[PDB]
Amino acid sequence: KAVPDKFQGFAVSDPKNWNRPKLASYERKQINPHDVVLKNEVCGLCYSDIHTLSAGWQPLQRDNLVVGHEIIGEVIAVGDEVTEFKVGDRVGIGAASSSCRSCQRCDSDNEQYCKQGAATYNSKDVRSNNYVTQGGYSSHSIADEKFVFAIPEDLPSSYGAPLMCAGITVFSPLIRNLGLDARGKNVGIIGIGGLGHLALQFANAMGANVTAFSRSSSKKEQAMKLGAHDFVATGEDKTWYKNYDDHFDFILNCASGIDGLNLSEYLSTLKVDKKFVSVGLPPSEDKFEVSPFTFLQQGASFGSSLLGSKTEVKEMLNLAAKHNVRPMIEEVPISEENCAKALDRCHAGDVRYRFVFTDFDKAFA
Amino acid sequence: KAVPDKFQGFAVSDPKNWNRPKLASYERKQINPHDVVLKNEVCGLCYSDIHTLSAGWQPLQRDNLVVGHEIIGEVIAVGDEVTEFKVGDRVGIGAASSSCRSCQRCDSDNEQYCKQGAATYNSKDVRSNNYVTQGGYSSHSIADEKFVFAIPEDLPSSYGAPLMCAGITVFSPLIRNLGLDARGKNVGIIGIGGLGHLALQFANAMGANVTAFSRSSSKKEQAMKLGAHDFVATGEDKTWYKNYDDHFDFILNCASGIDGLNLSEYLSTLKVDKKFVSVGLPPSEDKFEVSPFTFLQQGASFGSSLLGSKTEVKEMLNLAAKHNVRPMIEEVPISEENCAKALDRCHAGDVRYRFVFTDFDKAFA
Ligand SMILES: NC(=O)C1=CN([C@@H]2O[C@H](COP(=O)(O)OP(=O)(O)OC[C@H]3O[C@@H](n4cnc5c(N)ncnc54)[C@H](OP(=O)(O)O)[C@@H]3O)[C@@H](O)[C@H]2O)C=CC1
Ligand SMILES: [Mg+2]
Ligand SMILES: [Zn+2]
Ligand SMILES: [Zn+2]
Ligand SMILES: [Zn+2]
Repeated sequence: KAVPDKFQGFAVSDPKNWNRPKLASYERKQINPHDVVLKNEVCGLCYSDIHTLSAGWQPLQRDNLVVGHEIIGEVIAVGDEVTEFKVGDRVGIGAASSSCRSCQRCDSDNEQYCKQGAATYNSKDVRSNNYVTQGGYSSHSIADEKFVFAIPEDLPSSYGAPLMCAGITVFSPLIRNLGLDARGKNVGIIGIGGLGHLALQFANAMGANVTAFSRSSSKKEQAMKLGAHDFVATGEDKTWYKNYDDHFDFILNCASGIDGLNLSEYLSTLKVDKKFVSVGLPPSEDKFEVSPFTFLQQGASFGSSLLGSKTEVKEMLNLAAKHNVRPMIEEVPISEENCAKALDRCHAGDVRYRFVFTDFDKAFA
Repeated sequence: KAVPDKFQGFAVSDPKNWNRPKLASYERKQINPHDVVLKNEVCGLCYSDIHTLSAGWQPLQRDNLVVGHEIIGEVIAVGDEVTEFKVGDRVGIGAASSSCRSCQRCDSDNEQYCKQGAATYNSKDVRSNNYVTQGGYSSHSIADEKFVFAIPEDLPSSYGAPLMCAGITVFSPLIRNLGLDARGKNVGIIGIGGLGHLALQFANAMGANVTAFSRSSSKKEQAMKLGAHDFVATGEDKTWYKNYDDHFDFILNCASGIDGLNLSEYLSTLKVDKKFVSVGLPPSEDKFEVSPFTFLQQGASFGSSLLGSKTEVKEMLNLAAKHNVRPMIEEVPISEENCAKALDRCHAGDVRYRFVFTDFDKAFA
């Protein structure tokens, strides 16, 4: 009665039908002693959802897979061991949903890097009898309390939602590599989508000197408004990197692909011993290419970063409220039709800058 | 009259004869205000000498090329603006010999990364009328003051010479990534050869917990003698990484072939947000693919390091003195025959662990 045995969600079984999710009922994950159960209110559309649904990284790990991992909802139940939340709290869930609670990472604000971590969707939870996790395009969500985040009362759910993944995912590497105060440091942000448009704002808020990089200049005016001090359209200014020798303290890639992205040219603009970090994750088949030479010129490193920690989520929300960092969203009532539309438009790149699904009651009640 | 108009060296003009250098005379570089002129005493045999002589990655940039860049010698002359060295001083030269003196990198302990820098051999020196630089298999050497290092009296020349390249090449990434006091830190050193044998000793001297890696156990007893605290034979213990979860603060690849490395195994043993760095690899311009997924689970990074700074060299030498860090060398009177024998063996891996050419007074007029 409090929690139904089955949840409802918009689901896909075949990657050929990645853009045609359909209403499905499915057995819920067990509620473990540290678990929190939400009645979902909103969910953002992350390009990770599309990569997952299209099997561009790996095959779908279950039938009727429900994606979505920028979730805001209300607590309707908690396990007996939950200490951090109570029924009626409005909270958020991002891209990871549980960890082992018994490793050093779990106890030192690296729980998103737990070796036995379970993603919010498409992932086997070994703590829940190998339940393959179900996401947030759904009436309800379950996550371990370490992966459920308090939402400030003044942040409306729709704007709060993309911060649960896009936000924390770009905030984590910026604070880790630049410090909270990034004054004097130059930061490049590649790929001005969901993640990138938030990275511009967060980097600007930290005091950094921000260069926005995009394949074209169509997003220039908005990027400038979002906190970029500098804009480069790499498809138009083909030799841009020649003016940026020894310039960047850090480069953060937020692009969904490898299409217009010459990694060597980016590395050539880093200062000595600085990092290029890709939070962007193209399909598994697609890679960047780059010679030992250009690594050698700079002592530059290439790497990636995954999500962020709960400590970091709290810091990020504080900073966001402080400097008015908010995602630019387009709200869409959840439905088979609207999810199809929104997935297709997101794939087409037609969005400024994040779709957020809303009005869950009309769908699931 | 102080400096001879011509120097003598064992030189090659055809990469087909990479391993059979012949005595030859050549006009010296002009002596610039910050230049230092050495009468050479010893020169270590570095593997990059074989890379260069064989032209495997870059063609010979002059006729009668003289390689060798692990030089110890005695100052016979200085340009009018030198202040740090006086005639009679016993000094050393590594793999870079000059830099622009007018960029941030030169200004800030990164002169080895100067964009207009000149290698100790086979490099056009834009400051010296495009003279193609000549190395230390020779009677004399000329280098810029910032690339000439004072040798402490307690360091014999033959033992000091490999510190000028191998030593700094491995010490720089250690100090840059572990800090100079690396107590409590775990470091992995891959490839126990010319470079790795010094890397073990430096890492141990800095206070680190050192794991030595090689394909077989053949170098294990030696690695243990050189400062390794434990050893992994990756061809014998194929699942070794299972016992090193979340272990390493840094991993340094000491010229082990990246193709022959299973990078993913090493990366899976790093702590969060750490680096796998490679040194001593040929500066090939051939591309190779990189994927963010390779690094994602650890927030890891991959990159390179090139030589090191004079500041770092000074620290390295003090450390070597305090802790008795010293290469294991096989001394070889310089001659055509001995150069051939040593080049052949060094190419083979058949040296324990560095050849040092000696007795220059008998070879040279
Ligand atoms: N590391 C992590 O933990 C997380 C990673 N991600 C990943 O981050 C990436 C971005 O996600 P999100 O911001 O939602 O995606 P969006 O589609 O919202 O934005 C992606 C941006 O990439 C650029 N782009 C689009 N197609 C290509 C292509 N073929 N090649 C290169 N660039 C392209 C566009 O920027 P422009 O028009 O400026 O060129 C676009 O705005 C995805 O790969 C996603 O899987 C997401 C969440 C977390
Ligand atoms: Mg003077
Ligand atoms: Zn993801
Ligand atoms: Zn854990
Ligand atoms: Zn310079």
